[PDB]
Amino acid sequence: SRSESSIENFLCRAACVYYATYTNNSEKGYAEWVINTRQVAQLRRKLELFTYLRFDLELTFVITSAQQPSTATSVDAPVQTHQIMYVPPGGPVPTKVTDYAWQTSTNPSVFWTEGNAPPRMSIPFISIGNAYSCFYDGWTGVYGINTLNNMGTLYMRHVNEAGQGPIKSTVRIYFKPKHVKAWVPRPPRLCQYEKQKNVNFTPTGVTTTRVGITT
Amino acid sequence: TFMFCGSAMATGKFLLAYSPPGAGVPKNRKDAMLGTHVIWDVGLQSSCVLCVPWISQTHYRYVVEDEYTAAGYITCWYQTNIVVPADVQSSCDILCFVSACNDFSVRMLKDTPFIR
Amino acid sequence: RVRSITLGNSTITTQECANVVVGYGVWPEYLKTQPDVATCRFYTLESVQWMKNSAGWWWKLPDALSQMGLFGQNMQYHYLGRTGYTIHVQCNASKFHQGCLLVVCVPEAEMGCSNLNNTPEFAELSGGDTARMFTDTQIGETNSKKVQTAVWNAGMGVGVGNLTIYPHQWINLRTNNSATIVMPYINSVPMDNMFRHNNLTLMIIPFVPLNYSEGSSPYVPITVTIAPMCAEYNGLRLA
Amino acid sequence: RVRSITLGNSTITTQECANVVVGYGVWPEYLKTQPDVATCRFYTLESVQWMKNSAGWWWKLPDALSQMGLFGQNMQYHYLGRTGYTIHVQCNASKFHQGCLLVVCVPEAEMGCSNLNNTPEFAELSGGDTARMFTDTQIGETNSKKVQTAVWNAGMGVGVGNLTIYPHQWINLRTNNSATIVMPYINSVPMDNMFRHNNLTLMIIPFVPLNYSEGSSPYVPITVTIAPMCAEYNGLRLA
Repeated sequence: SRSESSIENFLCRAACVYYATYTNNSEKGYAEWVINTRQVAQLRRKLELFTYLRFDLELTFVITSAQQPSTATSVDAPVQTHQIMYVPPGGPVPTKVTDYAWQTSTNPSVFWTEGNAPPRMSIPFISIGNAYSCFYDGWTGVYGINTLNNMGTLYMRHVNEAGQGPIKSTVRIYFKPKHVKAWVPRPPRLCQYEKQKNVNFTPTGVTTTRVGITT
Repeated sequence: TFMFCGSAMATGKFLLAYSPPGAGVPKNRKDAMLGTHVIWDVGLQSSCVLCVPWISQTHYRYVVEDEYTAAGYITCWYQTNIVVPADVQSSCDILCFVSACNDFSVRMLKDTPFIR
Repeated sequence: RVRSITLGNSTITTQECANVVVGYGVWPEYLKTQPDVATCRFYTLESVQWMKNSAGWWWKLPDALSQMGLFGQNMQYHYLGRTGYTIHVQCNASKFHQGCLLVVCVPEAEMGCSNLNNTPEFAELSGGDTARMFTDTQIGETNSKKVQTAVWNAGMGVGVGNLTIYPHQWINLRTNNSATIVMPYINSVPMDNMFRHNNLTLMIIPFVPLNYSEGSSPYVPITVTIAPMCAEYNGLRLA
Repeated sequence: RVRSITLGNSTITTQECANVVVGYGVWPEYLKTQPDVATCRFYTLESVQWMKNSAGWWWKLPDALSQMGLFGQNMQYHYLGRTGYTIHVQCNASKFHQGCLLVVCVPEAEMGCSNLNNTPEFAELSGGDTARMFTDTQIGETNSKKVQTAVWNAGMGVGVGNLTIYPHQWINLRTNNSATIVMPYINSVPMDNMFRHNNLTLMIIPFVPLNYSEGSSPYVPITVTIAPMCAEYNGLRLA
């Protein structure tokens, strides 16, 4: 039963990659995440077993809210609706809760209200190249960036206006590669990751040590 | 023809480069390699044979003697050092042999300049 | 038996029964715009001297042949190109010398920097025809833009003993002295700019250090010969 | 009708019904060692300005294309070579301009010197891409190494009206404005060194001077376009 060691069964697992909070009375109460696979070390190491990858994206959002302190004699906030906007690479990006970018028709968005099943959206392989690259030995100049790996950005905000009390919401983004194809195996990462942007490392031993060659 | 006459345990590489007439002689191993050349490994072969091409001013026959004319050169360079085991002499010698290879011909018999 | 191979105006000799490692089971082929066949020749780089304290050498591929004849000329002429390679590595050693070499070609060998916040500069990442040497010590962090050249991490933060996953050949002096690796074109795009991206990195790392008795030659030359295969570039004319 | 001719990465336009003069009834062909087809392209030299006082212009062939792309590159690279030519001469004039030109290609146009005891220097015999001009006056003998450029002798001590024996075409502004001469390879040897011997000399001599009324353009540009044909050089490899 070698089926569980296939590329699909190895990489097609949902994982929480990003976590953020946003309140509804700040003008800045919006969460953003540039989609990248280097956020989580465990997922980064599993993807870096290969050089070139091609996969689809399935995103599931777990949004929960919590009541913040207020002075109102009575608070009776209705059900909250949230907007999750996906900005494709090169699309307009918001800087405030009230911004035109939130209404761009070419920026697909999901409107979801609390109490239902969590929202879910899928993004396909959107690179002008033929595959994503986990390693790039060259310059774009910055070494090893390869801007052909841009996957877009996600934005989240409250749709409802603020009522008689603030509401703070937290969003958990779940990331799942689908229909994955991998090329050019590479040695597993041995040194601890130091920076999210580069492969920099501090030299470490090859393995754990024993007392002598004869144990 | 070049014959390596070192010990059977000596190893090394030589770059034999041919410069066509007009082109200058190489000044470095790199320049020699960028031109027409053969890498000669004495550890694998004891002899190397090169047949330099005719290449003349569409003259078919050319003068035996010459005057400040494009000549064409053959040169040899150390690709690697001579690797030798213990108790084996590193200093060796090479012998060169010459002969006519392709359709050689002569014309207009004359007196040899070597006699008084 | 000795086999002589001539490519263009260059010729080299190899042991007839030498084993060739094909990179990933794929031979270099043409893109299924403008090819060049005068580049199809052997480029013998400068030989390096394997010593007792040698840690290793590496050469970035496109860059190593950037100052060699028409291939370099084509590199500055055309903006885009793609090519495979055939790499010959040969050692000249006697039967009184001992040592083991790993000859591996790493695709997209992105290397780290000694300073964790910066990235290595081009000069430290590649020396063109000149070889870059690994170090058996750890480069200090004070250094700002040098490659972390500790051999046991191979400059990539991985176990050096795991480099065998990449197309490779072992050179055990008591058994063999030459290696031949045929590397196809590997990229995420059909064609790329050869001056800003090094597709391949050839590495030679001594796993067993060179040893010899007094009197023997205190060095073993290593010769690298690279022949571009199925090279082709972008067109420059109208439609 | 207009016919467009493209050679390599260059294209020119000619009147469809233009008459081509083949040199001696023989088209350029290959020697019955190494050919080059990237040289097969049009080389448009700098245009010259035909004026009222113009005496004539000439260009030595191999030399004129000595600083043009691969053809010049091949000239310094290879020691020996041979080639034919196709020469296009075009004038841009209106119907209000009058004049007659002789366009002749002279094989082995050896030229005399103003000083009877010396020979002309290379600079005076050829200007490369730049044109050399004839003179309606006689160059003084005091001059030591200049060409005797009196037009009526054509610098060869012959009657200029007898130049029609060489492959030629007349350009009468009232009738035609272009000339096309196809010149084969002509030499006493199958191949020759291109830097020390000018096989061909193209001459343009106004037999009837350019004339026009006030208001018209005081010049008529003459454009020379040369396309080497069936070029081949000596090999550079072993046997």
